[PDB]
Amino acid sequence: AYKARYRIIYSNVISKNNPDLKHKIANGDITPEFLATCDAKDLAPAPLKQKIEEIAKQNLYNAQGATIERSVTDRFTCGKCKEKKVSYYQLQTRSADEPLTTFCTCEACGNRWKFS
Amino acid sequence: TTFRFCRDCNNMLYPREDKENNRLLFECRTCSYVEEAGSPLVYRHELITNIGETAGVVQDIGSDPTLPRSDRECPKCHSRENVFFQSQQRRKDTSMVLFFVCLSCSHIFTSDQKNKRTQ
Amino acid sequence: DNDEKLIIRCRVVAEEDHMLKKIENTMLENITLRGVENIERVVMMK
Amino acid sequence: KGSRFISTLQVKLYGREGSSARTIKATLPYIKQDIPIVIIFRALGIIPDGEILEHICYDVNDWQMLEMLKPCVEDGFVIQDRETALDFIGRRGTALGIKKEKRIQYAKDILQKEFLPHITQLEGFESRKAFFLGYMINRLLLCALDR
Ligand SMILES: [Mg+2]
Ligand SMILES: [Zn+2]
Ligand SMILES: [Zn+2]
Ligand SMILES: [Zn+2]
Repeated sequence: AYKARYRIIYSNVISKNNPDLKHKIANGDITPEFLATCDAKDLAPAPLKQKIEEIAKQNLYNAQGATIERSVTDRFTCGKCKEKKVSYYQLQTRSADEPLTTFCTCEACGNRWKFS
Repeated sequence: TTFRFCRDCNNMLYPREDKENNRLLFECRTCSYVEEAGSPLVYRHELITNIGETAGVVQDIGSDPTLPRSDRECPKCHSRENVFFQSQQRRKDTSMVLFFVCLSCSHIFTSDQKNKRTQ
Repeated sequence: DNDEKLIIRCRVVAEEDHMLKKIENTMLENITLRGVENIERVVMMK
Repeated sequence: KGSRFISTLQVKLYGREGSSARTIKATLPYIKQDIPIVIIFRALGIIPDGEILEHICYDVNDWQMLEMLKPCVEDGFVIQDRETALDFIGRRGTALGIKKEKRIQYAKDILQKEFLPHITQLEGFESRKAFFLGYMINRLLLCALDR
């Protein structure tokens, strides 16, 4: 181993499972054988099988690397994969007299660049 | 855990095993005092703590204007008057579960829809 | 793995209190279960 | 106002999150070494453990903070009276200032004039400066216990 297986288982049974154981028985063996192987336990152990088997799944999960999810604007274009699926984020690169640099990233082909 | 002191010294107690009768004692290393143990548990670590969550819940908790209010009906007195806060255990991991304190019965209820509490 | 609470009971083979407090530190800090040293947070990526 | 003694007291929690024997020592003005908190309380007049612990931890229930104080009690176990505590403080100079009568007389002056100079620099105020040190250890442990 065987022991362990056987033991342990055985031990387981004891435990609871028982019932189962018881059953064982019965059953077959086979169962064981198976156990050894597985182991068985679951098958062985019950009756654990379920839990023990279910417990593995939570562990798969805990193994995958966070997905940077980002929007794509239909008025922004790539220099290679010539497609309108790109993301952006602006920062203050220059002093307070020129403002907003805006960096782009072709979320599909992978090129990056500045606008000033 | 919850440990005792020596009456006479007030100094702390160190555990001693009575090898003969296979039993635990507490000796004083400043005088000749000895007392038998209450519990077999001598040391508790506790890595995944829950003690800190509902700290500083003075009955005056209602007098904090900085605290937010809600119309949630109490599990005890069914009062829709309560102040709320998050786990006061200042750790990174910590869940965004809320603790509601009744503005009448003073009972601490949570928003936890995964687990059921008593603190 | 089935049983409700998850427990590990350990015993050694005069003076033993401090000895076990060293054993628990070795256990938590030095015992490696899975993985490679220096390698933490492993993410899967498509 | 008055001279303005810019003496900064540090209350240090030795050992890292996962190291055994996590002791608490404090660097006192004009004293080269950091003295284990216990000896300071003893030199102050708060002699038995638990009388010392009462100044630090205010809740007899809170086992978590109290276990954290057991190493300190073990560290200060060597020194048992007020005199031997002041000698231990007096030994660690200064320079050293060799002579038994001299070192015990020192520690008196440091605790009075250089240790916690706000509050008072007067004589009979050990009770006030002890409870303060205990309030400091409470705050040191409160942060280390992630509260
Ligand atoms: Mg310019
Ligand atoms: Zn692209
Ligand atoms: Zn005693
Ligand atoms: Zn209520």
